[PDB]
Amino acid sequence: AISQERKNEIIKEYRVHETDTGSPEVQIAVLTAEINAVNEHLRTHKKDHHSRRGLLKMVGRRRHLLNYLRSKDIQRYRELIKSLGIRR
Amino acid sequence: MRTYEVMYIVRPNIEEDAKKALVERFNGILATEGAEVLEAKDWGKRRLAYEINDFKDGFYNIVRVKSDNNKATDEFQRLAKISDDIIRYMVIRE
Amino acid sequence: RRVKKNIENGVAHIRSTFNNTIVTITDEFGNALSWSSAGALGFKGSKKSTPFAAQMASETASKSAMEHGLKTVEVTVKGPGPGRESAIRALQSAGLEVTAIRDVTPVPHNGCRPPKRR
Amino acid sequence: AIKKYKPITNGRRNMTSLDFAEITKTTPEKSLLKPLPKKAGRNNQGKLTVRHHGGGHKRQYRVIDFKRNKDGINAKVDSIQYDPNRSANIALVVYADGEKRYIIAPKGLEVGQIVESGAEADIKVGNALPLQNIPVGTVVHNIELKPGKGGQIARSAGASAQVLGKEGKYVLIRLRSGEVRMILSTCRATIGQVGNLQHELVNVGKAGRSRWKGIRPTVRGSVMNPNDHPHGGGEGRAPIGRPSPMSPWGKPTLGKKTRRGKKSSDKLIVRGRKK
Amino acid sequence: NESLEDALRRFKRSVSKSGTIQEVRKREFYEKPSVKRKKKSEAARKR
Amino acid sequence: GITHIDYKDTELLKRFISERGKILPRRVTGTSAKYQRMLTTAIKRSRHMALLPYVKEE
RNA sequence: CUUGAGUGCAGAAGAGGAAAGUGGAAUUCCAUGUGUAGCGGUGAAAUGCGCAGAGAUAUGGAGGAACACCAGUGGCGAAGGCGACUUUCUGGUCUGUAACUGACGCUGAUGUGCGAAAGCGUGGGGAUCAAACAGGAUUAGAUACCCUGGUAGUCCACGCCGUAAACGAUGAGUGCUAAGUGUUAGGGGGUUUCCCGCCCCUUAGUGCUGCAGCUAACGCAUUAAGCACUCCGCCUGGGGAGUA
Repeated sequence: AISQERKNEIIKEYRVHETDTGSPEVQIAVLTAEINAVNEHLRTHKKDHHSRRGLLKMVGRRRHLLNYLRSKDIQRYRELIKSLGIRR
Repeated sequence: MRTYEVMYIVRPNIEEDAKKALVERFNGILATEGAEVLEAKDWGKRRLAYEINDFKDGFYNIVRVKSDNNKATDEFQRLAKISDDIIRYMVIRE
Repeated sequence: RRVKKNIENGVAHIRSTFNNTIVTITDEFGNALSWSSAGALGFKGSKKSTPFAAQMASETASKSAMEHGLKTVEVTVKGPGPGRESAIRALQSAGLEVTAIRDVTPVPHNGCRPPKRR
Repeated sequence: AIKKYKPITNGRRNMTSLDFAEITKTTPEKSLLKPLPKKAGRNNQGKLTVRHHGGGHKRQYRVIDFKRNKDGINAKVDSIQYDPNRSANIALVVYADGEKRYIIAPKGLEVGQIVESGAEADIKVGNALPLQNIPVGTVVHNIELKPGKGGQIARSAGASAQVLGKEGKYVLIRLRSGEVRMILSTCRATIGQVGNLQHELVNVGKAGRSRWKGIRPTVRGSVMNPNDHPHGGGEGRAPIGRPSPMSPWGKPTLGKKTRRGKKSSDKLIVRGRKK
Repeated sequence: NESLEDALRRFKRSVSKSGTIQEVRKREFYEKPSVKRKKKSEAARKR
Repeated sequence: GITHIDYKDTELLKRFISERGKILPRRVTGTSAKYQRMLTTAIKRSRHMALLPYVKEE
């Protein structure tokens, strides 16, 4: 969904500074978990009109942020495409 | 974790002994999963505005139970169909 | 009985569509005693619709209702028609002692699909 | 699952099959088997009586404890398995006791599950019991008619019975055949529809399969020379002239009944439609 | 001692006040779900 | 304020229905719209447990 | 670097969706009872039903549908569309805060997916309604209007089809440009002994009236058809023809 507990949990591992709420590694991580959970939601519920809409938008947003990242730094970029294991 | 209210309604024509056994049985159903039976009540012998099956009035009954979201209805509103004495029911949240 | 069921509070069923109105009086439950229809009073077509035809069926069966004997009588009303206020004015003069009048002409709850045309 | 074999030749075109992901094991027991011959439609005398049976694959018999006599005791399933003798799959059991007895496969019965056969048993699949202790609106099978004979009805592939109401005795049912019969209130029964449901939705594909079973070819009547069949004869093709389309021993086919009005079931049946 | 015509009047607002007339008026023949809202989008300024 | 209903305020339910079994709308109440939305739900939930009827025309 | 965008923090509402589960009326039918002679429908009639006892009345049962009043020029939705209730899952939106990132943005060919009703297929169910259809009546004539009935279908799941007056006949985004009046979700201030009463301000949406300006004219006018910018798509007399 997720809980605000796990929401405030994951940031701990992937925040660069403890005040952080941006630092998009945050955003793509949280959102990554969400798109997974909604993926199997959508599995058991094969049809929803809103749901996959939300997924596609989450995704295009995600990759946008990711392109800002690889635009900025690459050592990170590698670091977390092999932490979260995404985009081959 | 969530606050699930709940109702049940039985006939007035049963002997009370059935009502007792069904109470203890019933809440026994609810709290066993890890749900936390919280607050019971007998709203009382109450006249209806509607004849359910052939009757006039009956026993309105309330209990309340707080739990995580996947423990109570799963067996409650199955047995509700099974129990001859049980008439109607209803479940809500906060 | 079962022809001569004798009471003192039956009930009067009435309906008035836009082509006809009929009437019939029974006991509380009830079970039949008598009726009348404007098509049985000789009338036809529009005349089945009149308040006047409602009065005459109301009386002409009401007398058969005091056959076995009855004074009080309650009302049922279906069928919004024009005779549903002249028929009653007839009925008080019929010599009866009515207690209640409750309209039941059911408005359902979005259940069934009516005819289309027109 | 059913499956589209694609055409490579002209005898795999329109055909289908099962796919058999409803099964754990391939090989059955040694112990509960019983051999079986095929008589192929003919009496003790030797005489054929029924036409177009015969000519199959070898097979065997596999016992079932329909009665579920041992009651109250629990058990489980250890496996699902094919049975050629019937359309529907079947499910093994290992009692907590230790015996082993094949029984039917309902819809959605999975390994590790448990079951009983007692009137104390509350309504779940397979838990057999006397029907008296059941509500209305419960799909059930392997029904008795007389008690203790072993269940008989709704035993086919897929769907099954449905209970409609109750006198204290007898007790009613609505059936696959759209009709109704009052039943003893104390008869044993089970819960749940039967398993395999697509057994109808095979397209056999060709004629050899039907022989593999076995079945074997039938013949019409509008070709037979007239000694054998009424519809026979007639030069050119045969527009049948005699009404009441007969059967090869007379006794017509179409419309006409065979249910006789003198059976002891005179008063049990109601609302008979699918015959 | 409320005359049966006065009862006919109490009944007359019993019927006129429960709207027992205009719903049968409204349900007597089919209405497409769009036309009762052209109906109310033209009653949307009359009122 | 601030929770509704469920069955507990009959001297507001009865204030907000007619004799017959129907609803008195927003206008004769003139109440707010969010309580209208909550309350109507509470009515239906209270009729389904038969605390009061769908039509009292008797 | 933050004023753009976005995440956070605290809040708010919602016929938002998909699966599941109950409930009541109401029609049709059936059983039973009462009980006699018409019911039904019409511009006026007949077709139809009726002594095998109809219709009416009354109890009970069946099962399919759609979920009355609330309901609002009300809301939600990107668009189609979304109105019995409850449950499970889930997305989306607005406010105020802001400490975080630090311009990450707009458009978007190609491409890709959603998509009214009708319809096709595998099945299922099938109460009402009614193309087609049968019949009466009407008509100079009536294959039609009108009356009587009745199939497909309407209904569920799964698939397909991919159109419409799919309309605000107004492409997406950014920003400025007089007012006044309402309704919806919020926020903030004041008053009030407590604002529940009320006043004031503001955001967002939502309607109504109307300056400037525009307009061929109708008319739009802070939800622009004004003023300017960026991107896409579209038009070049009509017919032939959205046809080969």
